[PDB]
Amino acid sequence: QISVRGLAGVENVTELKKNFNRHLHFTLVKDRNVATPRDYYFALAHTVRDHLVGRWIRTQQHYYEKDPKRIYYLSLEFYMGRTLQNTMVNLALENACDEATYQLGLDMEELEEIEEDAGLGNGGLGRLAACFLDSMATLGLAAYGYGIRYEFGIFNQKICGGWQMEEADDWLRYGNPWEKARPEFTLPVHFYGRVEHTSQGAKWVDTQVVLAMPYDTPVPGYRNNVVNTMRLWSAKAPNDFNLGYIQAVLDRNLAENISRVLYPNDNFFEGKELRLKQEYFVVAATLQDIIRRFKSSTNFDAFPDKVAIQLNDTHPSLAIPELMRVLVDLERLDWDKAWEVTVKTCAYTNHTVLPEALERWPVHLLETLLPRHLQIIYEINQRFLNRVAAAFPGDVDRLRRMSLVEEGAVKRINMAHLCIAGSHAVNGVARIHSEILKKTIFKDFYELEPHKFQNKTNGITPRRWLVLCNPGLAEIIAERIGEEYISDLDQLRKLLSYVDDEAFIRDVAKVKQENKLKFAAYLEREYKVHINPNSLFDVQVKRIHEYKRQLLNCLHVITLYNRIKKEPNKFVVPRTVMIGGKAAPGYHMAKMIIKLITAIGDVVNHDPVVGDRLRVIFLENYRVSLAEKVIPAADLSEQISTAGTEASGTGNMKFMLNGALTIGTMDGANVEMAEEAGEENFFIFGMRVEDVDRLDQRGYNAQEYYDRIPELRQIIEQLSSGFFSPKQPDLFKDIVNMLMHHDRFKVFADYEEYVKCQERVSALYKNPREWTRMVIRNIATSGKFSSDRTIAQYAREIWGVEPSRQRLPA
Amino acid sequence: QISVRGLAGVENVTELKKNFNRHLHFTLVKDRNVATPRDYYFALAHTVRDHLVGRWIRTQQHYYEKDPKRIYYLSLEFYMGRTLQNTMVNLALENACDEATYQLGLDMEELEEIEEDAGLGNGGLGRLAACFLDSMATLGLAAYGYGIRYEFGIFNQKICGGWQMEEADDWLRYGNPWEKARPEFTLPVHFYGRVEHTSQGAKWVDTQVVLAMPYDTPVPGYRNNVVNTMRLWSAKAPNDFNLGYIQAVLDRNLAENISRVLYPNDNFFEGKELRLKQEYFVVAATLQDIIRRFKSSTNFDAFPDKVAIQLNDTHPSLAIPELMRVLVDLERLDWDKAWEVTVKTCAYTNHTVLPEALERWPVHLLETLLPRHLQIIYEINQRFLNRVAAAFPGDVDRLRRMSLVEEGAVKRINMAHLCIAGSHAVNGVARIHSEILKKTIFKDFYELEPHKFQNKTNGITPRRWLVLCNPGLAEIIAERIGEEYISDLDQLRKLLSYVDDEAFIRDVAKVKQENKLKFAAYLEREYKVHINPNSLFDVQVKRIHEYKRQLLNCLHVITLYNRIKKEPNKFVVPRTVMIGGKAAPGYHMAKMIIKLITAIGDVVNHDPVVGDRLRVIFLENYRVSLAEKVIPAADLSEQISTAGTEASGTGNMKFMLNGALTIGTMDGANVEMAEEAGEENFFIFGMRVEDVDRLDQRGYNAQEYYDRIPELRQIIEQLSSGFFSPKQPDLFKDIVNMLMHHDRFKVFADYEEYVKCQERVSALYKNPREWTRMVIRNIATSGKFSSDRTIAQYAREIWGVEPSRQRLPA
Ligand SMILES: OC[C@H]1O[C@@]2(CC(c3ccccc3)=NO2)[C@H](O)[C@@H](O)[C@@H]1O
Ligand SMILES: OC[C@H]1O[C@@]2(CC(c3ccccc3)=NO2)[C@H](O)[C@@H](O)[C@@H]1O
Repeated sequence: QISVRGLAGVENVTELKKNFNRHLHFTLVKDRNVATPRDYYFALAHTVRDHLVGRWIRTQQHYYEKDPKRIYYLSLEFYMGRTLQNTMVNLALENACDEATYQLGLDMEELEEIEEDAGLGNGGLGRLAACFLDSMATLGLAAYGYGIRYEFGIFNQKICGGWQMEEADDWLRYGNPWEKARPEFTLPVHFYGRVEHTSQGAKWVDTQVVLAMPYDTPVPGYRNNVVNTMRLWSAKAPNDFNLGYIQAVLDRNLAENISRVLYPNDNFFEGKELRLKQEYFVVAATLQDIIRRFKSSTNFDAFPDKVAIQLNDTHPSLAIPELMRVLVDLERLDWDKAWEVTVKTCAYTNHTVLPEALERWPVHLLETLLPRHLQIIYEINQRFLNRVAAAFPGDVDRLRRMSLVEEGAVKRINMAHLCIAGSHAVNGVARIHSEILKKTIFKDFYELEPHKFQNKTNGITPRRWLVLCNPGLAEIIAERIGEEYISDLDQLRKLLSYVDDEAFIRDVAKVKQENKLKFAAYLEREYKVHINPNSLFDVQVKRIHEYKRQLLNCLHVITLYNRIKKEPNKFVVPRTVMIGGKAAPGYHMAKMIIKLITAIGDVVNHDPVVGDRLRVIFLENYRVSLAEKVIPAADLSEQISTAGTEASGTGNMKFMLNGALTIGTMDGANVEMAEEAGEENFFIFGMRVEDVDRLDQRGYNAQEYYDRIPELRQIIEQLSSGFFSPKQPDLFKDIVNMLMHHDRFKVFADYEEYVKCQERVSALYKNPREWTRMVIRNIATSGKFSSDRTIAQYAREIWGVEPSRQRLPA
Repeated sequence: QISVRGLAGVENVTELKKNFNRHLHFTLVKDRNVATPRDYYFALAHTVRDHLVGRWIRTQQHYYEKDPKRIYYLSLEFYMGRTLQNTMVNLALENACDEATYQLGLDMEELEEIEEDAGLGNGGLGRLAACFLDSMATLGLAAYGYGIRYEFGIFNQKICGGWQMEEADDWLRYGNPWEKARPEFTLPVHFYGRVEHTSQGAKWVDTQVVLAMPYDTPVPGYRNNVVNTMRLWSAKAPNDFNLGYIQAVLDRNLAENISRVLYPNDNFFEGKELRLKQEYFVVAATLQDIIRRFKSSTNFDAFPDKVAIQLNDTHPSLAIPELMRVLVDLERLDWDKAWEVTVKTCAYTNHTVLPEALERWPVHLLETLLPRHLQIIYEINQRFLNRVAAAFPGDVDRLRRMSLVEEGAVKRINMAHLCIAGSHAVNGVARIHSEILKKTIFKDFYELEPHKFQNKTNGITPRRWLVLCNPGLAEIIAERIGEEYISDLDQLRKLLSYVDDEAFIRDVAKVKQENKLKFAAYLEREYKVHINPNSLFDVQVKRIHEYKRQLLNCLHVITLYNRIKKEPNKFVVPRTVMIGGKAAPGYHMAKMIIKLITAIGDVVNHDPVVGDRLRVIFLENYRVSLAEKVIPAADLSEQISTAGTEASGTGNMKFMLNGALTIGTMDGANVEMAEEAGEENFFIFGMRVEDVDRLDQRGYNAQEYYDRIPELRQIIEQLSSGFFSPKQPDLFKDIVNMLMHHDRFKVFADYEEYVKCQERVSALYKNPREWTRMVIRNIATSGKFSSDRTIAQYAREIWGVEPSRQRLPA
C-alpha cells in the first residue's frame, strides 16, 4: 500500500504464503478448519522469525571472526512491547506479509493485536533500554543486552469502581516464539555462605547455588542485516536442591522465585531481600558470560579494550565488586591491577535525583547475602577516602559526605557512590539533569574527578516511534524527502522548507485527523467509550507519580468545567482530556490520584450542560502497545513535572515526533526540545529550577495561593465538601491535606501560569492552519532526539567504538 | 541393515537429510560448527515428529467424522520412557533415519541415548498404561489417555556409599519436542468451598479455582497410520489469584504445586492432601473435556453408547461422584437416570490386594476439600446398602463390611467399594488375582453382583519390548516366519517347529551372546564395572519391596558365596547376579535392602578366592530405558514374590519374550506363563497360595527354619555378627529382626526349595544346546502376553467396541 513498508514481490509473497501454511500444519498442528486468529498470529510470527535466523547466526559468527570491542548493557528492565511489526519493519517485510496474509483471507493488523507486550519494565528506564538495543543494532555495534526473564512483567491494570486493580501479567502463557532457550549455557550463581581467609587469599565457601539459564532474543537492526542478542536469565534450582522428599521438590520454588516477578516501582527504592537477589543474579551470571566470551576470543590488561559494561542506573552496581571478586579471588590479580581494569571497563548512567529513588542497601542484608562483596566494598571505600583525604586535607565533612558507607540508625551502602568510584564515566540523561548532578548531589565527586562527568541526552527510536506506529506520517514525509531520514533523523530539518507548502500543511493535518478517527474507533470497540474526534486531544500518559503532577492537570480540568458551568452559552474550544498510567501497588497517593481522575470524569462526562465540549477519560492499562496507538492521535502533549524532577522524559520526544504540540515546564529534555524547535513553537510555563530554589529558601506556603486565587479556592472547596464524591464526602481529604500542607512538588505555585498557558493553546487550536505550521516546525526539529544520536555519543565518548551504517551480506 | 527396521529409499533418505539440516538451522538456531550431540538429537526428533503430524490431524478428524465410541483411559501414571525410537519403529522409519544420519556423519544410537525418559510412573502400573496406549492405537481404537503432566517424574537414583540417594527428575529442562501445549483448551477445576441448597437443587459455591492446561502427546499405532492422543493436564493459577502485591504473585506456586511431582509410592497408600488434589484435578478436567467432546458430536441416554471410562485402579475413583455431580447439579438429571448412565460408562481395574496399598481417604479431608462429593458419596452408600439389605435380609455384618464408609478412630471412605458400586465391570489383572478378588477381599460384592467380575490378564507391547530393544532377535524370527507376528504375537507358536533346527538354535544363542557383550560394554563405559560375559546373567529388576523378596535372592547369593568358600577348588557355573530397582524415599526397610545388596557385593566382588565365578552388581537408576538394555541380556529372570502378592507382574513377560528362562513362584501371571510354556520349561518352586494359607492358619514361625537349616543359620549369624559390615557390626539388625520375628512374606519358608531350584538352573546352563531349546519353547509360547491380546479383550468384553487392523490412508 504505502512506500515505506517495502516491496511486495511475487516470489516473496508466494514463499511467505507457503511457509505460513507449513507452520500452521507442522509447528502449530492445526488445519484451517479449527484454527483461530491466535493460531494465525503464531503461524505468521514463526514465518517472520525464520527470516531472522540466517542473519542472527551470521552476525554472531562475524563478531567471533572480527573480534571487535563488545558492549554489554546491563539493566534490570527491558520494556520491549510487541515484536512482530518491529521485526517486519526492520527486515522490510511489512508490505509482503500484508499481501501474503490478505491473499490467505486474513487481516494482518488483527493478527498483530493478539501478541502480548513483553512488559519487562516499569516505564521510561526500561523503554530507554529497548530503544537503545534497536539503535545499537542499527549502528552495527557488537552489543548485548543482559537482564532477567521475569515470568511476570508489569501488572495489567484494571479499573473497578474508579479504582486501580492489579492482575498478574502472565505474558508467557501461550508461549514466546521470539526467544530461544539456551539450557546448555546455564551458569551457577552463589548466595549466602561465609568468607575463609587462607594462605593464598580469601575464599567464599558454604554457599547456596541457584542456576541461571539464558534465553536469547534477536534484536534486528534497521535494514542492515545485523541481528544482535538480548540475553535474559531465568532462575533454576539445582537437581540435588534440598536433597521429606515431596516437600524438598516443592521447595525448589524458593530458588526459582528470583526471576518470578518485576518489582513495579517507578522512581522508588524498596530495600527488599528478593530485589537484592535479583540484582546479584543478573550481575553474577552476566559477568561469567562476559569473561567466558573474552577468554574464547590470561591477559586481563586488554580486558577494557575488548569489553565495555554500561550500568543502567545503580541496579546492576554489584558488577563493580563482582568483577573485583573474580579478578582478585579467582584470577589471582593484585588489587591495584584489578581495580584499573574494573574502572576502565565500567561506566554508570544516573537516571534520577529524587532522594527516595536512590539505592541505599542496609549493611546487614549484604553481610548475610554477599559477605565477600561487603568486604570488597569496604576496601574500595577505604582506598577511595584515602584519595579524597589527600586531595582535600583536613576536610572531614567531605569524607563523611563522600563515603560509600552511610552511618546512622542502620548503616547503609550508597550504591551511587560505589558506581562513581568504580566507573571511568558517569552521565546524566539530559543537559539540565547532568548539570544538576555536578552542582548538587554529586558535587563533591565532580570536584575530585571532573573528567568523569558527562551528558548523554536521551532519545527514542524512530523505527518503533514513527514508522511502526504512524505509517501515514512516515509516508507523507518520505514523499517529500525520501527514506534516508529513518536512520538519519536529522534529515527532518529539510521539512522546514515545506512550512508554507499548502499541500504539505493539508497532508500533515489529514494524517492527524485519520489517527484521531482510528483511536476514537478503538475506544468504542474495546471500551465502549464515546468521544468527539473534532475536539482537541489533550493527553498525559506516563506512570502516576506526584512529581509528574497529574494533579495539576486535574486542577485545570476542574477549572474548565467550572468556567463552562458559570457561562454555559459561551463558546469554548472542545477538548478530550485523556490521562493514563499505572500506579505502583503500594503507592497510596498515586492510587488516590487515579480515583480522583475517574471521579472528575463521572461528573464532567454526564453533565448535560457541558455536552461534547469537555470529556475526561482515564486510559486503562497504559503500556507500550497503547502508547503506539494514542501518541499518533494526540494534539497536545502534557509534560508538566516540577522543574528539576523529571531527569529527561522520553514520552515528550515521542509526542514531538508524531505531530503534537507540547505544554511543559523547563524540565528534563523539554529544555532541549524547546531549544531545538524555538521557544515560540513550544507552550512553556511555570517555575524554572532557580525559581523552585528561591521558593524553597523562603519556604513554600500553599495557603498563600489558596488565599489569592479565587478559582483555585473554589476547586479545593469542591474537593473537600464532596462535590466529586457525594456518597463519600471525605474521600479526597488526603489529597487536599497534601496539597495544602505537605506538597513537595508545588502544584499551586504553577497553577496560574498553567491555566493561562492552556488558554493560549486553545487560541491557537482555533486557527487550524497556524496550529499545523507550528506542528511542522516541531516535527522538523525533532531529529536530535533519535536514540541513534544518543548511542553514537555513548559509542564515541564512553565506549571507544565507532558506529557503522554498513550492511552485512544478506 | 536389518529387514524389520524398514526400507531406506533414496527419496526418503534425501528428504530426511534436508529436513534435519532445516531444523538444525531454523528450529535450533545452530550451525554444524557449534552444534553438540544434543542439538543433533533435537534436529532428529523434530524431523521424525514432522512425519507424525499429518497422520495425527487426519486420525482426529476421522474420529470426528465417523463418531465412534470413545475410550477414555484415566491414570495418575504413564511410564512412557523414550519416544524417538518407538516413533521410528511404528512409522517404519528406523533404517531410513539410520542411513540419513550416517550420511551426515552421525551415529543414531548415540543420539538416542540423549533423550530423557518420560518417567511419569513408578513401575508396573504406569508402564501398563503406556503399553495399553500403544496397543489401543495399533488396534485402531478411538482412545485417549488422560493424566497429569508432572514437572518431576520418578526421582533419579544415585548410589552413594551403598545407600540410595534421590534427586529431582528435571525431565523438561531441555524441553519436550513430543508434546503440544494447548492453552486454548484450558479448563477450570474447583476446590474447597461449601454446599448451598436452593429451590432447584444443590449448588457448590465459594470455591477456589485452579486452571488445568492440557498438553497433547501423539501415540502412533504400528504401521497403520493411526495416531491417538495422550492428554496430560498441568496446573495454572488464575491471573487474579491472591489479587502485598509481590507475595500474591509468589503465592501462585501453591496452586501450581498440584502438578509438580509424582508421588513415588509403589503399592503403598499415602493419605496426603496434595495427592487427593492431584486425583480430583485429573478427574475434573478430564470429565469436562469428555462431556464437551460428547456435546460437540442434550440426550445423556446415549452417553454410555459413545463414552467408556476406564479407571486405572482407584486413583481416579472420584470420576464416579464427579460424573454424578455434573449430571445431577449441572445438567439437571434425576438421580436414578444419572446413576444408570454413570454405571454403564465406568469400569474399574484393581491392580493389588496388599492392604496398605488400598485407598481409604479420611472423611475430614473430603469434607474440607470436596464437600459436594462427600454428600454424593453418602447418598451412593445409602442406596447401595439398601440393595444389600434387600438381597441379604438381616445380615447386619455384611452391611458394615460392604459399606463405602468405614467406621473407627477416623472415619474413611473405601475407594475400592465406591468403584465396584459405580462400575458395570470390575477386573483383576491375572487369572489367579481375579480369583483371589472373588474369593477374599471382594467376596461380598461378587455374591451381590457376580456378572460384574472379570479377568483381563496383563500384557506388554511387542513393539517396545521386542522390535525396539532386541532387533537381533526380532530379525532371526522374521527370517523364519515373516513380519506379521509383530502385530499378531500368537504367530510365535510357529517357532515350535524350529526347536530341533540346528541353525535356529545357533542363531538364538548368538543373539543372546551379542546382547550380553553389548550390556557388559555398557556397564564398563558408564559405570566402570567389570563383568564376565560368559557367566549366567541372573537378573532381578523391579521396585524394591518386601513382597517382591529381593531378600530371598540375597540369601541365595550368600549361600553360593559360602559354598565356594567351603570348597574353593570345586567347579561352579559362573554367575553375574544383577539386582536393580528404586525404593520409595520413606520406605526404611527397602532402603536397608539396597544397602544389604551393595554390602554383599563389596565382600563377594573383592574376595580373591571367588574370582570371576560370582559377581554381585546393583543396577543403579532402574527405569524404562535401562530395562530395554538389561532385559535382552538376561539369562535368568527372577520372579520370586510370595504366592498371592504380585497381582500380575509384567517384567516377567518382558523376560520371557527376550529369551530368558524364569525362576518363579506360582504367583500372578507366572502361573499362566508356566501354563502356556509347559511346567517342564519353567523353574517353578515354593509355596502355592494354598500353602501360604495353611501356614497362616498354623502361625508362621521363622525360628523353625533357622533351627532346622544349618546353611540358613550361618547366613543369619554372618548378618548379625557384622560379616557384611565390619565397621558397623549392627547395621543389619533391623533386617535380621524382621526376618526372625515379623516377616509378612515368609522368606525362610521358601529358602530350601529356592536354593534347590537354583541348582537345577545351573545344571541346565552347563548344557548350552538344551538351555537354548528350552528358551525357544518359552519365546514360542509368549504370544498370549501381548498387550494387543489384553486390549482386544477389554474392547470386546468391557468397552463394547471392535478392534481393527485396517490402515488409515497415509
Ligand atoms: O532515563 C530514562 C528515564 O529514567 C527515569 C528514572 C526511572 C527509574 C525507574 C526505576 C527505578 C529508578 C528510576 N524511570 O524513568 C526518569 O524518571 C526519566 O526522566 C528518564 O527519562
Ligand atoms: O497391573 C499392573 C501392575 O500393578 C501393580 C500395582 C501397582 C501400584 C502402583 C501404585 C499404586 C498402587 C498400585 N504397581 O504394580 C502390581 O503390583 C503388579 O503386579 C501389576 O503387574
